[PDB]
Amino acid sequence: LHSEIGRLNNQSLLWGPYRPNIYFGTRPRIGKSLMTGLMWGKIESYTDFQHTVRYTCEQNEGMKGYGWDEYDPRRGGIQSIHDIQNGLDITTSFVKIPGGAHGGSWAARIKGTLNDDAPKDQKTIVVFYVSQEGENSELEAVPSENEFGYEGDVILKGRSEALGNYKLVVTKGKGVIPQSDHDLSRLRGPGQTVVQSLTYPDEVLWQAKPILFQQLKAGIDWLVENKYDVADPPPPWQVYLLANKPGSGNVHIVQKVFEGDFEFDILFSSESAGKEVTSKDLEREVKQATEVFGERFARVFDLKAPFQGDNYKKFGKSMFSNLIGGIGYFYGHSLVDRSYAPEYDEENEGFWEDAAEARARHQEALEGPYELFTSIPSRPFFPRGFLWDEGFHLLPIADWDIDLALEIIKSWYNLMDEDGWIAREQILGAEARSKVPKEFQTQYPHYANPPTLFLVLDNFVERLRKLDETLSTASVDNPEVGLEYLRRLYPLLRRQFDWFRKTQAGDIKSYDREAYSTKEAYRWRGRTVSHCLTSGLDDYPRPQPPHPGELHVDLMSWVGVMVKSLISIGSLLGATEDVEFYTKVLDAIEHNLDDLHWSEKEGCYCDATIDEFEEHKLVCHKGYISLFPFLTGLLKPDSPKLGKLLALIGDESELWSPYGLRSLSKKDEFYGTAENYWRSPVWININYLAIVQLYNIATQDGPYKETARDLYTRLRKNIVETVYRNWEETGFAWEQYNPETGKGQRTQHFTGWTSLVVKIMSGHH
Ligand SMILES: OC[C@@H]1[C@@H](O)[C@H](O)[C@@H](O)CN1Cc1ccc(CNc2ccc(N3CCOCC3)cc2)cc1
Ligand SMILES: *[C@@H]1O[C@H](CO)[C@@H](O)[C@H](O)[C@H]1NC(C)=O
Repeated sequence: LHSEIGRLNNQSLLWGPYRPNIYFGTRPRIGKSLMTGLMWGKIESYTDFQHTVRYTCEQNEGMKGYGWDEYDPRRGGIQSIHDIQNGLDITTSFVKIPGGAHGGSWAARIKGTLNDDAPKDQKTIVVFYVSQEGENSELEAVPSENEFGYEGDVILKGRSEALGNYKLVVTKGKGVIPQSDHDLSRLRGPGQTVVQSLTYPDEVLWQAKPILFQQLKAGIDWLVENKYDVADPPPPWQVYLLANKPGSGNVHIVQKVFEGDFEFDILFSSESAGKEVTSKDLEREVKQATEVFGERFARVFDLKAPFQGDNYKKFGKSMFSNLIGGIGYFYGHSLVDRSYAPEYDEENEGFWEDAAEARARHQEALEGPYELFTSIPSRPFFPRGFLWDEGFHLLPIADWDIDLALEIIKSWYNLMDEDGWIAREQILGAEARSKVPKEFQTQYPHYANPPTLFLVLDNFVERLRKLDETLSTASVDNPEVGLEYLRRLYPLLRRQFDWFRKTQAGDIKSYDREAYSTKEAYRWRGRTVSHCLTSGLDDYPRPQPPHPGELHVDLMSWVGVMVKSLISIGSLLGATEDVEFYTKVLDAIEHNLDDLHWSEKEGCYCDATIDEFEEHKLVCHKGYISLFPFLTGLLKPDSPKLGKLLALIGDESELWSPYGLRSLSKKDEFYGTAENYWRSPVWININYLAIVQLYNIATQDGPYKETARDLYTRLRKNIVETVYRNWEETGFAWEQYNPETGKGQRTQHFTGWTSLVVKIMSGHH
């Protein structure tokens, strides 16, 4: 019944619009398979289309906004695109129809409406691009009856091992088709839907824009060669209409031109299922999925006061659909340095110059191929899996579909190498590499990242203790199933735990350092003079200079998080020998956190280093780092230290802004310095941890109950309203928020952990 729930899950989630890197496209969860993609662009001139065409997501003044209004990866959803440059408000409805043996069917409607600014007679080129990889697979455009292209629907017939037989139909659609009176129409038609079937080597099929353009260019070249010139040129839109040449191949370009508003449908029908999908099916299934989304939201994301209002409901729906709608399937090679150069051991003073020398050797090679099913921080900027990010992405996702969240966890944990390492950044394939500068591509086996994924596991454990509907919760409703999942994953958790202790170990025994345990001390590998990327807080101030004797209180607290999870799960599995080891370790971290990181002078936790005279010095920078033992739920509710941190959290002269907790205190000397990335701005993921922990303390007998309750109340209010106001004004979730103005800044479309705001509003932790 485990293999059984897993098969149903496979079959449920197989198809989706799993390529978040482009405005609209589909692929299944198979590395080499069938993929689709949308492109559109107005054409006003002979040279304009190349600049107007849209394919991959970006964010600039050209594009007012875009994102999912509703989305469930099991059912589908609706996306809105507001394109200023192209004068177009576009809608992409995508829906899945279960049935057959090949992971169901699906269908999409593309609607375009000219906005009030656009010339009512705008010409907009639309393209649907279809590709197939695999050695023993086939795809054919059925030719049209008419000479120059299609009056009606385009039908592609295809077969593959993974998909069996299928047909994919691009319908004729509603909208005016411009007609050309030029001579050229004697050879190219007056204007009509056209199909070009091509073949390239598989590994380049992803490069839709160049492949399209190569075809467009050959078309213009043809015109020049056949004496169609400036003496009397065809209309631009006719110049960019491809000559119709359907056939078979691994690429199929379907192209339409519309004047004014337009719409058309894609109907993918698995032959494995019953009758083929129809447009009338698309309409029904879309309507029904909306109703299902509606019900589920109100049940799973019941917004509590003061956010019960519809305005906040719309807000929550937008933040949630954009987070979950970013889910993607990625496939390909990673770039990894597998040298394990000794300089990465970072055992010297000046180690950053050593590690740069080993990097300068360029031993990194491609390896894999790998696959990952994951949500993502940002469609336009960061369309790929980030390890500690996903920790936050999955917390609301888990509420919505726990079976979904566990798939994504499973997916992430399957990338782990024999040592226990998962690269913090998953760049899989040439496609995924295209949106990443060479400098950032290479992964390093010594670089960790917060194990925020254990948080989600924690929530599942607590839920496990206490057909699309059924599937979504099968892993808590069937305890046998839950446990079996944990049994299989547990080895990997423990592996990773040990990997932290082998690779991220701090140096006690070699200095003047007394403390309750000889074992417990952690230091992030990977740090440079001004950064510690691996920690998540890229430019939070750390001991200067960086130094092999550093200890990092955030890292130690993360290890804390892991052991608490390991206790819970080991118990559930009865790994008794294990659960005793964990208990001794937890005990030691609790003590060592105090002995090695607590500053009575300053009233908070601190990183450590070793002095010029080789003695242990605390280095205190009051901000997120300083709160870590508390954010990670390690502190006893009656602790004087907890209470001292509540003073810090609440104190407006340090971290308490009207808009949330500042990453760094106004008092610190690094406040608003350098890039000011984690050096003042409000970050929603770290605020979320605080809000959750405050609520913990508030809902328990203890000396800090009523202080916590008040901070909770205000922080929840502050964070939500800041994100909401910004959403209202700008349409976007932002990466961080400005503590002085409340303005969102850095990156847009960050959903992304900002979306955590949905869970914050719904409350009752
Ligand atoms: O959310 C992810 C991550 C969190 O894990 C961290 O905690 C947080 O501190 C930072 N974030 C975000 C993050 C920030 C920087 C990088 C690398 N720089 C980089 C520079 C330019 C591009 N471009 C892509 C398209 O446009 C032109 C070029 C892309 C990347 C990666 C992620
Ligand atoms: C889905 O099923 C196929 C065939 O049974 C299998 O190759 C694949 O591993 C499954 N996908 C995963 C692991 O998500």
